[PDB]
Amino acid sequence: GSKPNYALKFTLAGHTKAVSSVKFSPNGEWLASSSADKLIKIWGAYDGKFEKTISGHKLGISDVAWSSDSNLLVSASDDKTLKIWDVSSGKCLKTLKGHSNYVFCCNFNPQSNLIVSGSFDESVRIWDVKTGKCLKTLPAHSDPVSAVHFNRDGSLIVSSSYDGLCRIWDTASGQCLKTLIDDDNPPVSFVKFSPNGKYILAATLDNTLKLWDYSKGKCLKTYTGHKNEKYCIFANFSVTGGKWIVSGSEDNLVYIWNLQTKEIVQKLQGHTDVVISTACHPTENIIASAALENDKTIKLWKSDC
Ligand SMILES: COC(=O)N(CCCCc1nc(CO)c[nH]1)Cc1ccccc1
Repeated sequence: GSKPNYALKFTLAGHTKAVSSVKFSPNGEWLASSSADKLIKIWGAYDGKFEKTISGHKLGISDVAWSSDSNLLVSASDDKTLKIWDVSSGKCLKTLKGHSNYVFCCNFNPQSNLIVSGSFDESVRIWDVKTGKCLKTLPAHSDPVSAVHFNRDGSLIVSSSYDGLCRIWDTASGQCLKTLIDDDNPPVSFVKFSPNGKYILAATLDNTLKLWDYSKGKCLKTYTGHKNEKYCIFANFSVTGGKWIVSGSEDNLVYIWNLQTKEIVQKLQGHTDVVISTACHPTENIIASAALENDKTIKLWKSDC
């Protein structure tokens, strides 16, 4: 109960370069993986069964995100585009063009009528899904944008940058609501809202995770013990069993913390390169983890708690 007991169930091989992200569909039936090999792969969430490859990007992919109804994906690519995909058909519906450098991060709003993107071009863009047109270009940061995420009602966007800032944006106007983290340094490598939209989980490249109260703009919790000085490693709120914080690490482990106590409650051993990305199953106590170039595999882990 008080600790999870995640154990390896499946290893998913198929990517020929570093995996860049993994995401479970909201309906829980699929895992989507993006890679430097320019491919998206779709896997059975429960049995890790390879479903299909989705291809079309001309260069490597840094991120993929699911629509709310689990019917679409958006990918962010070094080819300076995002692509919206129909998962069923595997077809590119739209190519989102406007970024002037690598597109690093992406997400749909809960309504799934918008996509938010972050680029090496230091901008955040908001896209209309239906038309594939850019609605707003936000001069968000003074260095590459590491993460973008909408809160639970779609009214807010949180961004992070190598400029060391975390900023929250009014979706409707694109105007800045507050700069949460305002330090020269270190680089903010990842941010996302908590499921209730009250808190922001932020990674910094000083081996630190911080849980911020958005309203008060104050740090509540710090999570340490893992290695993170180079890569934009995802972090998750695990909510299906015990309330954990989950992250990859440059020491090739998955770290699990107790959200409240900040104690490490498990380290998952198995990968042979940096764990860049972790995802938590929406219903079951299942973690997916993905590793860089030496490894190029995705691991599915299952816990009783
Ligand atoms: C600093 O850049 C990186 O973290 N990577 C890892 C892959 C992308 C991971 C990623 N996190 C996010 C956080 O929003 C989006 N995408 C790029 C990379 C790929 C392959 C080899 C070396 C570096």
